[PDB]
Amino acid sequence: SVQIVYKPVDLSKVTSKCGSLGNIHHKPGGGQVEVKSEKLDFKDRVQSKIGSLDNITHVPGGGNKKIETHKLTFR
Amino acid sequence: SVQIVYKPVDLSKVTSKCGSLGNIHHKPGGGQVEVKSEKLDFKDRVQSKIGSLDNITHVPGGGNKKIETHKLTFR
Amino acid sequence: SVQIVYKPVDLSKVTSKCGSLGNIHHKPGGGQVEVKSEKLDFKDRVQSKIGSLDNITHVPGGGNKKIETHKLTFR
Amino acid sequence: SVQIVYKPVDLSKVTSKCGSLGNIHHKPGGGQVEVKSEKLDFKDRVQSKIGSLDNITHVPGGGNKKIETHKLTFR
Amino acid sequence: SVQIVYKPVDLSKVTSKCGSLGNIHHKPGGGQVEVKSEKLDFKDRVQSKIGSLDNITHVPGGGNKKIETHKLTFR
Amino acid sequence: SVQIVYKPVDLSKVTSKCGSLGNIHHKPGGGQVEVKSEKLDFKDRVQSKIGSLDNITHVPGGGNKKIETHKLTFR
Ligand SMILES: Nc1c(F)ccc2cnc(-n3ccc4ccncc43)cc12
Ligand SMILES: Nc1c(F)ccc2cnc(-n3ccc4ccncc43)cc12
Ligand SMILES: Nc1c(F)ccc2cnc(-n3ccc4ccncc43)cc12
Ligand SMILES: Nc1c(F)ccc2cnc(-n3ccc4ccncc43)cc12
Ligand SMILES: Nc1c(F)ccc2cnc(-n3ccc4ccncc43)cc12
Ligand SMILES: Nc1c(F)ccc2cnc(-n3ccc4ccncc43)cc12
Repeated sequence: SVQIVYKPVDLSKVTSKCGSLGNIHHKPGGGQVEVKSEKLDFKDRVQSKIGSLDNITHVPGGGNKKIETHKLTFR
Repeated sequence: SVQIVYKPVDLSKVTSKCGSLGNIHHKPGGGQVEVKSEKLDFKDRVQSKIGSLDNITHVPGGGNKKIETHKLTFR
Repeated sequence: SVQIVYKPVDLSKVTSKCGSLGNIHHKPGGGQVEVKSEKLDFKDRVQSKIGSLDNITHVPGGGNKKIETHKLTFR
Repeated sequence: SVQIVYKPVDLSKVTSKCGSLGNIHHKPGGGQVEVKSEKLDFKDRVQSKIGSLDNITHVPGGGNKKIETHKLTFR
Repeated sequence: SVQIVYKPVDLSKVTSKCGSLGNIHHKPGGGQVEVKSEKLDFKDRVQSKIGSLDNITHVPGGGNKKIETHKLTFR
Repeated sequence: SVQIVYKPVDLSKVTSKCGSLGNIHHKPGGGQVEVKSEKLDFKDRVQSKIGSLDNITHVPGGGNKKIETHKLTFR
């Protein structure tokens, strides 16, 4: 006989407080990018960037993350 | 005989407070990008960027994330 | 005999408060992009960008995310 | 009695030969300029440029110059 | 009694030959410029540039110069 | 008695020959400039540049110069 009981209990807090958030300046001075390739072959589950001059300002008021995997395998 | 009981309990909080959010300046000075290729072959589940000059200002008032995966496999 | 009971309980909060959100300036100074290719072959589930000069201002008042996957497989 | 005999002689050549002139690429990636002032006071014979993002391609087939000043002053 | 005789003789050559002129690439990656002032006072014979991001391609087939002054002063 | 005889003689050559001129690449990677001032006072015969991010490609097929001052003063 097999009995499997899977009862995780989660009471977690992920939390932040900020009084104020601001006066943020992102002022990048350009630039130059060159890429040479011949053949690209991309297959299962690829994340790729080639030849980029990207500027990102990311200012979340919270920006909190919780990541949670439950896996049960029986054979 | 097999009994499998799967009862995860989740009371999670992902939370934030901000009193004010602002005064954000994103002012990029241009730039230059060149890419050369001959052949691109992309198959299953490819995320790709080639030859980009992208500017992003992302300012969510919260921007909080919960990611929660439940997998039960019986063979 | 097999009994499988799958009863996840979820009371999750994903939440945010912002008193004010604003005074955001996105002012990009142009730029230049060149891409050369000969052949593009894209098959299942491809997300692709080629030769881009994109400006994005994304300011959600919340922008909170919950992603929740339940998979039960019986073979 | 005073005699002034001002007789300059000039058989100068300013000259060029070019067999072919070309394949010229001027390809600038943008940029960003900011100038702050409160007061400008410009008087006689002022040449001024303030806050400029200027692109010039100048390709004369000759572009040769002769500058020649003659000045006789008597008091 | 005074005699002034002023007879410069000029047979000068300023000269060039080029068989071909070309394949010139001017390709600048942007940039960022900021200038702060309060008061500018410019008087006689001022040549001025303030806050500039200038790109120049100058390709004269000759571009030869002769500059020449002939001053006679009698008091 | 005064006799002043001014007879300069000039037979000179300034000269160049080039078989071919080319394959020139000027490719600058941007950059950043900040200047702070309060008062500028400019008077007779001033040549000035303040806060610049300038790119110059200068390719004369000749580019030869002759500068020539003749001056005579009498009292
Ligand atoms: N999620 C993505 C794709 F689907 C494809 C290409 C990517 C390239 N880059 C990032 N990336 C994230 C954070 C970071 C920081 C610095 N550089 C790069 C970064 C994420 C990608
Ligand atoms: N979600 C996406 C696609 F479907 C295809 C291409 C992508 C390229 N890039 C990102 N990416 C995310 C964050 C980050 C940060 C820096 N660079 C790159 C980034 C995401 C992509
Ligand atoms: N969802 C998409 C498509 F269906 C196809 C192409 C894409 C390229 N890019 C992004 N992307 C997202 C975030 C980010 C950040 C930076 N660069 C790139 C990004 C998303 C894409
Ligand atoms: N002739 C002019 C005016 F009447 C007033 C302003 C000027 C500003 N600049 C130039 N100038 C010439 C060549 C060069 C090269 C680089 N930067 C600047 C230049 C000339 C002007
Ligand atoms: N002729 C002019 C004006 F009437 C007023 C401003 C000027 C600023 N600059 C130049 N200039 C010439 C050659 C060079 C090279 C580099 N930087 C600057 C230059 C010339 C000017
Ligand atoms: N002719 C000019 C003006 F009337 C006013 C400003 C100037 C600033 N700069 C130059 N200049 C020439 C050659 C060089 C090389 C490097 N830097 C600077 C240069 C020339 C000017």
